[PDB]
Amino acid sequence: DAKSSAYSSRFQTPFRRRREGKTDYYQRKRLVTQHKAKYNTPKYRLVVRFTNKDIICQIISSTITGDVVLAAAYSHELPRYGITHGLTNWAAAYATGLLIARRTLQKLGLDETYKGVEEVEGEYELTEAVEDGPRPFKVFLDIGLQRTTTGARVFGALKGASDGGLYVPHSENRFPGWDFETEEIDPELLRSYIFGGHVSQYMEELADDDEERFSELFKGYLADDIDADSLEDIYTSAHEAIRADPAFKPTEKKFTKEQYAAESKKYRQTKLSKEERAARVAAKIAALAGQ
Amino acid sequence: QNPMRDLKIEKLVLNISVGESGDRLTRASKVLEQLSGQTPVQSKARYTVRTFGIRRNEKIAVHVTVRGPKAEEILERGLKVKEYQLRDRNFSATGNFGFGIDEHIDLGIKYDPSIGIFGMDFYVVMNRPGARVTRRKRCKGTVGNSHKTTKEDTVSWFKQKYDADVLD
Amino acid sequence: ANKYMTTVSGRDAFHLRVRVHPFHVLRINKGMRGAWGKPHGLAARVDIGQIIFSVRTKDSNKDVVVEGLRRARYKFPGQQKIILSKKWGFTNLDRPEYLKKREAGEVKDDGAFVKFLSKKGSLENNIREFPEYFAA
Amino acid sequence: GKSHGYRSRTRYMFQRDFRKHGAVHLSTYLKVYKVGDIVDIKANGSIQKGMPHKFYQGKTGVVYNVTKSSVGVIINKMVGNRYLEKRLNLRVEHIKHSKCRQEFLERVKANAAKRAEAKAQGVAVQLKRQPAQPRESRIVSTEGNVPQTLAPVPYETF
Amino acid sequence: PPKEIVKSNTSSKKADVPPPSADPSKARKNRPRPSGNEGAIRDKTAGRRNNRSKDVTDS
RNA sequence: UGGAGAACAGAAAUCUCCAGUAGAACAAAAGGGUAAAAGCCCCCUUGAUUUUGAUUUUCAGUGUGAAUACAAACCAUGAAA
RNA sequence: GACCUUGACCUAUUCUCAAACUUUAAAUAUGUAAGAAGUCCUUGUUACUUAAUUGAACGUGGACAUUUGAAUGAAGAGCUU
RNA sequence: GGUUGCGGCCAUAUCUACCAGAAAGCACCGUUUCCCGUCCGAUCAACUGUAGUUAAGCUGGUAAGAGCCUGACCGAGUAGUGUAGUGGGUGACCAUACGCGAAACUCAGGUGCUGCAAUCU
Ligand SMILES: [K+]
Ligand SMILES: [K+]
Ligand SMILES: [Mg+2]
Ligand SMILES: [Mg+2]
Ligand SMILES: [Mg+2]
Ligand SMILES: [Mg+2]
Ligand SMILES: [Mg+2]
Ligand SMILES: [Mg+2]
Ligand SMILES: [Mg+2]
Ligand SMILES: [Mg+2]
Ligand SMILES: [Mg+2]
Repeated sequence: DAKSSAYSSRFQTPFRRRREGKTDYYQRKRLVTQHKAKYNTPKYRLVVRFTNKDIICQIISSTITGDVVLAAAYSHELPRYGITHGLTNWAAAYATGLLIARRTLQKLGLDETYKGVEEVEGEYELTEAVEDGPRPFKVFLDIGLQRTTTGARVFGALKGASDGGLYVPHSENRFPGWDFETEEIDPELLRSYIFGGHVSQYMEELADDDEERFSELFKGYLADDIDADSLEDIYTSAHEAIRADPAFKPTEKKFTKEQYAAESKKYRQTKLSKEERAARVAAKIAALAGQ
Repeated sequence: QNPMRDLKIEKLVLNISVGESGDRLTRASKVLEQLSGQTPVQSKARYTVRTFGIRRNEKIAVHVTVRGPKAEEILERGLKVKEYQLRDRNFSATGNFGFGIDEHIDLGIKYDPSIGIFGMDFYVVMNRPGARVTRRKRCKGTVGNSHKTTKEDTVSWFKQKYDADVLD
Repeated sequence: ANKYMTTVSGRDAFHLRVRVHPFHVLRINKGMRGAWGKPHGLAARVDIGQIIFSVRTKDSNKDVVVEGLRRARYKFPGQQKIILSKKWGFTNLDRPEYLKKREAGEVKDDGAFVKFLSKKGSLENNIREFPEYFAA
Repeated sequence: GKSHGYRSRTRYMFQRDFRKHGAVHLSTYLKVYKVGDIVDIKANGSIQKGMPHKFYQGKTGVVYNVTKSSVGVIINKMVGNRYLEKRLNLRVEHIKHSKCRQEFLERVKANAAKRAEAKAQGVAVQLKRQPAQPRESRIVSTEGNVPQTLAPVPYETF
Repeated sequence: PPKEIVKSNTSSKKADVPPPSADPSKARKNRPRPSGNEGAIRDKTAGRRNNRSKDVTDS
């Protein structure tokens, strides 16, 4: 930007998280409310959020106190499974989706019962329930404020979670491969995207036309000696490793909570009492008293 | 001082308010189409007037928004007609500016008698980096006071880069 | 009340404020089928203790003002009383209170009325508006 | 002519509170109602579906049925010289758990403890509440509190 | 291949009534007024196309 | 709605930025309700469907009208809840 | 443009009002509760519900009884034609 | 303690003006082959974390700041009001008795608290 006292007085603030521009409450209501004759059965959202630089997948349920994380999985983990690059791309989104699925089913003790798709040919299928045995763990995709488009990464993480054995109800018409005219999916194209085909094809095409740019982008691929054709083998080897040991393993933590806090305390400004506040006014009138 | 607060063109908007709705409006559309190299957009009347001879929803005026390099080009072509001389009046309090041309031939188009002649409004929107903050979906903020574009600031920039005068 | 005060003391010797505005519309019918009346005139609703008229003057001119208000009473129905205020003019301050606030710089003229320094709000804008305070 | 529609005379009753318009907060939807629960009915004017008739505003009853979006409540309405049972289907946004009951249960619990504690300790305990009693005797000293004499004040004008 | 895009309305107003800015009393009277040759071509209704449309008086 | 800008263009045409708690709109009275909507624009549609019961208002606790929440189907939409 | 002056507009003040205005907001009147049809423990049934050996509803068996869960009253209480 | 994701309550959290911000995060920021969307790669989509930057966003602090919140035997036991009299008064209205009891005002204080998960000199 002035605002009159009357304007200020009558103003109704949005909810904090609507002010912060993070939560869509209209969506949230429809996601979280359970059927009232299911009592304290929690609904579980697969929350998927892209920062720049990171993918966050969390399985969350609600409570009046606040939401409660069942499991989580970040793309910055994926180095542990041998993906060091493109950690916010479509292929990583799939991998993080696969990781959260495999990690959750291990925690619920349901991972032998529901393997998933181990093959991965880019085929539309939900996890079918086992006859005479527990139903699959059901979660709903919560994409937050992200826009729904055909080929967006957020349905990549969905595909990964479905393929990992979570029941995640979905349709096929927002995967890369959906032909809008004939209204069918092309499994080949979806399959390519799962193994970073779109990235590989681009490295091939560009390490050819504009070799100047291929060094600027893809500097990290050159530096580690990764040709375009190896990408499919990275992501294949990554999936296998994810499925073998999905269990979460935290960072070691140089320094402790109290140590971290001590360091940060030193950069936080503190409030000025009420006596200090008074003294500063007394000093300010004394300045304008002379002149 | 910081490179992240260096002005640029957000966008240039070319506007032709034809009064009529019929033939002359479709001719003006052709002019912007060849100039911009983009399919332009037609605006409809907000309400009937009578003296102007326009009706609610009539479909007068056309415009087109250009960004990036072709904004810089089309702006030059436009400032050649003005002889690199804008008035101080032409700069808005929010630090955008605009001028107008009679006759679109002066830009550099072969005449063609079927189309005819058209004036234009050039309107140039300035911003710094980080203007995405106001425009994006999630965590939509406002630009801090220090980072706002100003009349003072835009004028200095226009003089310095283009080597132009600002009158009165 | 005006006429009398202007004759015996002169038109600039007092300020007279009428403190009641007739906002209530009276109806008049003019058989009892369809009897809701039409607007007839206007009237002011006054309570017990409610000020009808106020006059400020110099203290010299008490007797005149009291007489002019006494003359006005005959135009109204009911009982009215004529009261000498403890306050300074049309302000809400007892005469000593106002004087102390004026000896300090805490009062400034605002046409016919007055603005008071509050010990509240921005310190900068107070010092614009009340220079003579603070200076001490 | 006269007018007696379903929401006649609700102008103020179904208004939102000042500065409390807009979306219903989520805790309203995470509350769990069970048959037998005692609830208080208070219409949210922002939710036009499942809305109680104005008569039930401020009435308390018992949940008898639970469905997807809603609860069935029983209310006793006086009609003539007798109470009829009414059964209402309310969306949960117009209902809240009565704290009357919540604070009765805390007493049932507290009484159980006291009664157990009393048997094992081996004595006898009073579990009924009593009305507030007449004050017992007390000595009030005048140390630093000598009585201060007041008198009625004369009339002044202001 | 011709094509026609129209700007979508964001306004709520759907009465064909001009705003309260549109007030003839608010017109500024102290205007330049193009005089001379300037005014000649700018003044519409000052040509043969205008005259040739008007019907002739019977005097 | 207001402000500041842009050939003809003016109080009113169209374009742009800033401010804007709703001061707008929501067929039709008035009241209530609504802001990533319940408003505006766009996409897809026929839940304005089938089968009968229960319930609220008016009340005799009859009818009619209107409305509420479920059930059993079959559908629409949406990545989904 | 230069000023002297009257409406308009803005800012800070000022006098006075509302059945069909309102941030606030009584008194009186008004719904519900104050227990054995309760409470706690234990573990049966189901085609409902759960990712589930989860719940939901109804049960078995067990435990707690006059200070059994405020006051005052109760001329009997309830039911029918 | 900081930061992020998802939150609860929904201004003690908002608003205006200034100043500060290690680390990490977040962000702005680079690119247009691919899916995708636009009058316009601005928004939306994808790709790279590579070229750059704390300028803005964000977080905190400042203000005899505006707003908001809390309290007060502050105003005020005032206004109003339940009950009572073969009380007063021509009336309008008023006083008293046994009860209940505001709002404005004034002054004082305050200015987000907190849950789950991950991360950080
Ligand atoms: K009289
Ligand atoms: K009926
Ligand atoms: Mg949505
Ligand atoms: Mg009526
Ligand atoms: Mg309806
Ligand atoms: Mg009936
Ligand atoms: Mg009817
Ligand atoms: Mg009543
Ligand atoms: Mg870009
Ligand atoms: Mg800074
Ligand atoms: Mg009597």
